[PDB]
Amino acid sequence: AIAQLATEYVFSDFLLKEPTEPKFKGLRLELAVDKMVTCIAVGLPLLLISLAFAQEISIGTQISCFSPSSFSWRQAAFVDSYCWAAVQQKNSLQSESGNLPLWLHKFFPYILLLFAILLYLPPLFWRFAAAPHICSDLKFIMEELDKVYNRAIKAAKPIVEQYLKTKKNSNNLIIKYISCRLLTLIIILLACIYLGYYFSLSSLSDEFVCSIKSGILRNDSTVPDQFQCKLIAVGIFQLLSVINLVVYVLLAPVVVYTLFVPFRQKTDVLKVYEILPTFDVLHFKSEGYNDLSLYNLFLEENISEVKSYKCLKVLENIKS
Amino acid sequence: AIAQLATEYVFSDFLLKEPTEPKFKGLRLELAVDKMVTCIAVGLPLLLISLAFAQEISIGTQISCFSPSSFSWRQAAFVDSYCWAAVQQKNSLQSESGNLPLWLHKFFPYILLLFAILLYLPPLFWRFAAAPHICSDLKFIMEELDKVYNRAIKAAKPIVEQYLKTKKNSNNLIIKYISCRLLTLIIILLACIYLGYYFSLSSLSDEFVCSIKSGILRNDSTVPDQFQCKLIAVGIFQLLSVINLVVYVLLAPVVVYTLFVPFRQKTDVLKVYEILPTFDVLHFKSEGYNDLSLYNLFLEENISEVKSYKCLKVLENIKS
Amino acid sequence: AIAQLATEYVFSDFLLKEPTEPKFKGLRLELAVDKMVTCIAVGLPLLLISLAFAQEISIGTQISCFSPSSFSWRQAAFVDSYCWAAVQQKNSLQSESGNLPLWLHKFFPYILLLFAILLYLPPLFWRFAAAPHICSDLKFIMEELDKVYNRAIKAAKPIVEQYLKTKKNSNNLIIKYISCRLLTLIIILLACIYLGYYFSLSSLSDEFVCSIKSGILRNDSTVPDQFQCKLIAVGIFQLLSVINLVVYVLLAPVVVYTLFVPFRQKTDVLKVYEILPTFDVLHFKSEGYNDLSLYNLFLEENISEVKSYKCLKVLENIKS
Amino acid sequence: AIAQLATEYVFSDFLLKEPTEPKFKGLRLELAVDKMVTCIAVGLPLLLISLAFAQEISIGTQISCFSPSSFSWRQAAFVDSYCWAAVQQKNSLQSESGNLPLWLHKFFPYILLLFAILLYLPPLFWRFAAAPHICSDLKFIMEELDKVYNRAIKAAKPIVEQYLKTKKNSNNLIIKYISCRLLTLIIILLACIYLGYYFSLSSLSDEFVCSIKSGILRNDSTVPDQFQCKLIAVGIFQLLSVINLVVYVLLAPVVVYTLFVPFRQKTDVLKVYEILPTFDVLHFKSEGYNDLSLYNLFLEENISEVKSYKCLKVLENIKS
Repeated sequence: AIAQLATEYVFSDFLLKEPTEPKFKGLRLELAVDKMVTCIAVGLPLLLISLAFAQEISIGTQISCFSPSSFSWRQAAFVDSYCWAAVQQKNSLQSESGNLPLWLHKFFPYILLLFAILLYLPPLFWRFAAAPHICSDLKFIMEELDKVYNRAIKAAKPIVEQYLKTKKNSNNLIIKYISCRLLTLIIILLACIYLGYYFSLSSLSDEFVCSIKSGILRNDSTVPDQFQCKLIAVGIFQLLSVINLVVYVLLAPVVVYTLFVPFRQKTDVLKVYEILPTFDVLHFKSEGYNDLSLYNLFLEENISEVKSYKCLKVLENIKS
Repeated sequence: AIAQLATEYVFSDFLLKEPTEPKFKGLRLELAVDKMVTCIAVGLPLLLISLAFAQEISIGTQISCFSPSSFSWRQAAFVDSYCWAAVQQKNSLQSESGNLPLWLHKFFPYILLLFAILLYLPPLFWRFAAAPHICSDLKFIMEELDKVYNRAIKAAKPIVEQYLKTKKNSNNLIIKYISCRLLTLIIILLACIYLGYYFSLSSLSDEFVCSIKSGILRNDSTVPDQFQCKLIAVGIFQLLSVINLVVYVLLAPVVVYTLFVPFRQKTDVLKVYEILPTFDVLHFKSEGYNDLSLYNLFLEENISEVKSYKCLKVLENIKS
Repeated sequence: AIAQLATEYVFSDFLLKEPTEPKFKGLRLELAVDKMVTCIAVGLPLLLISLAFAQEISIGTQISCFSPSSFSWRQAAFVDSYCWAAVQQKNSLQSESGNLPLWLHKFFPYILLLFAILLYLPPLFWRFAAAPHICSDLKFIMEELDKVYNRAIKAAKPIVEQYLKTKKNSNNLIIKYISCRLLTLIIILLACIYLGYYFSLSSLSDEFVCSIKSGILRNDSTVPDQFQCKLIAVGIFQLLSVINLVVYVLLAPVVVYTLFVPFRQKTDVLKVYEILPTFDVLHFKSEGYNDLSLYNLFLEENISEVKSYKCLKVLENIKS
Repeated sequence: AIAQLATEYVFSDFLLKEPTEPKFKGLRLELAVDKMVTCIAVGLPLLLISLAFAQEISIGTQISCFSPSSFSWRQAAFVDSYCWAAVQQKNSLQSESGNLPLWLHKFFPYILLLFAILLYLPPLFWRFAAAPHICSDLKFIMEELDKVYNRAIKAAKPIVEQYLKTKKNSNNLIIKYISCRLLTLIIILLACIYLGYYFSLSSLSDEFVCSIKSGILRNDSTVPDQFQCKLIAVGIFQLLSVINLVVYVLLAPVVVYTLFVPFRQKTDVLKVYEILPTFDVLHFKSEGYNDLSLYNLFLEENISEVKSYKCLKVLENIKS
């Protein structure tokens, strides 16, 4: 049913579930904005595929041909199913809108799944090529900050700074993040163009002329030379196409904004720890397209997990 | 079946289940009134979608056309399924109530799901944009109160007050909560208007004239020029529409009352802790549209979880 | 199948399962008599909905119309399904028992689910508006009694009394319990009246006259002007209606007895603890409609859970 | 399938599973003979309901009417399904065996489920009205015996007796057990009588005369005045009825023997503990219809669970 399909792809952690794996220590290796874009760009095409051909919205089969009244049921069943297979054969289907529009109508669910998988590949590549490096690095910095905070409490009663300085002049990981977003934006635009073209097709194009004339039936003057067939699940296609087109148009600026890594990050995420006597070093140097920008974005995204940071955040917020 | 569908969306934690996630410490980041509104505004449209087209209430298919007796089964099957697809084509369906009412009848389950997802978006946005900030902040205040209470017991045998004062002059989080409720109210009103319009449609409008006359059949004087078709699952639509309309009308004041954040909160939630010698500070300053109002509402909502508060509540309640 | 549906709603904890939630400490916040009433008032309507339209008891579809022998299968399928949709259209169905009885027959499963959900709302409201307050309060009194008993053992080798005195003059929670039972009784009576009216309908009323005469078919003298249709799953409806009517009649006095909160409670539930030297205070003052009556009923319901009470119960029972 | 249905209700803990609930401490609150009677009296009617209408044993639908050859498929489908609904209408079905036998044949699965639920009610009442009292009491006596045994070992290197004496003169719980068995026996006898009457019905009674003559068809001389219909799934009914009848006849003496509570119990279950110097008191006084008899039966049923009893049992068994 439509409602329970909606519960499967929406209202539940379809792919936004936390990585319940005993190697990440409960961390998240994809940002909230990236997770939202991936879930929407994947969940929607799969949801529309399910909704287009679900029950309670579609009657009968996909295609139906008007066979003559003298045909039996099996002869008409042959005609209907022949013309469904007689879409990829040029010497047939004398349609008034060309051969391409009928190709898209037959394989529209396949095309929706095609770029749904393509959109999911960069997130999958990021989780298997760069995410473990982020998890390994973040698992050390967070522990190091806890040790510094504990030592500061002992004192009251800069290895990370050197590490971050080294990572500034090594753009090995930021380029991978930029590329993954860039391919995701490109595939979204390609899907945006295709849906716009599909929605622009004339509605009076699903129907086409058909003829069972090949071999034996060719020299048998007992069947009509032209059959009227119609691809029925097409009006639903042109309704979900524009819905997916609108969402992708709205989602494209989000990916474009995500591309500007240095703009998103702020250069005071670790400024909270500069008041500790043990630290006593500057944690901010500059900005730009470098791995440090990616680390700051990742750190800021899940910095509240450690208990030490929140206590420092409260202490430095009392400035009234 | 209807009963087990009811068990799926009602009588169980469809979306009101606690966030069993190892990052919230068992806290709840959405209030009881907000959770109830979200569950009803989402569960009901999905329940009505399932009930409208479930078995044991619907016979046959969605549409049926009265083909002439001279037509075969496959010809009549073509006619019935053609006219189902011949609803989005203007040069057909000479209905007596216009083109729009047949559009709504065909895609009524789609429209119900459309604003069901739209109503769920603000709760989803709140849980991924502002809920972690609430969880991070509440996890520190509750621990701080426990430490103060433990220190008070040691003494017998104001960092939070400064923190709350700072949060009064920063309306960064309350505006997000107000906006999320405002969009939820707007979508409810939009759904309220649409259901009222749909229920106001004349019942003698699902049936429409149909004609298979396009291309080959156009110059073939063998089929009747007018077919009588009927959208059958329409009377059920106009029954669940008014049911959803009534609930949304009843649910609208709840969202309106939820909008008035300062009115809902009380300015003595932390007054219980003012008797401790270590605290010895005022926890109440004033009211208004500020983050402090949201924090007080969130704190009061789940203040009984900590064991320290209940003991203080019992101690201060003995005033007879 | 009927048997496995019975196992789903009966013979298992459909909604009487314990609240396996890490916030109640294994306590029960609804009494045995209230749980039994809620389970019966909810399980039975859902069971009857499943049994009425399950397989092995129903043949074919819900409605069948006697089409003339000259009609094809699809024409007869149109007639049967048209008249099923032609029940909510006044200018048709010239029945001999009126328009209302056919409305109830078509939507009888919907009506059964309607008050099944309505009956479940007060228990749901009680579990989300007053149950956490009971759990928070009972979790403190039971711990306090254990501490008093432990102190008494130390002595051998009245904060609660003051708390209960304060709760006597605050009828904030008992009114909510009285209201929830009152609405449950009202909905039961409303369901009792409806089932009695439905069972009183003449059995010779499911069948009705039908006519496919609207638009094109109106000026086409080829189809009969009157069709004989019958709502078939009606005799089963009038059998389960009286079964649900009998149970609700038997269940109504149970809710009425549950309303009398002061009568149910006994004023010696905490009298067992009065022998301890540390307690040495009276735990019983009077009765009436107050929160103390509700607390005593809740305490007595699950007082054997604590190990201290049972030992005191055995000690004070040796009076032969 | 039949085999997997058998695995569902037989060969598995359908309702004999242990109460996996964190409030019983692994104890069993229903005796082996009572559990066996409840499982058989419930599992068998549900098994027969599944087997009667399962696939691979039934062909087609429940009822079939011999329509004239001039009728179309839909007309014959109307006739077959009308007469299935035309069983609860007196002015029809001129059967040669009366109106009652056709009522039972149509609703035989409903009647099997009716007393299947009725038989399960006393066990359900016992588990929610008297079982927690037994669990609370048995959880204290067993712990007390362990403490006495531990103290006896310390001595080598009568609170329960007083408690049992008090429970002799309080028949508050035994009457509930006697009543539950008595209603179970009565319902078994009522089911025994009904099955005997149903099996005694003549096999030449499922078939009956039918007539679609009401309203429009009444003054239409085109259809035959008498249709021959047959309730087909009736011979299977009279086979499972006698099978259930035989089992209930065999099961009735077991319930009758279970009624004699004092006869079943033995007055030396706690005699094993009389050799301990700390105990040094008599644990046996007399017999009769009292709560002590029920406690002894419950204690003897699960006395081997405690490790102390088995060691005493071995020690006192060395008398050769």
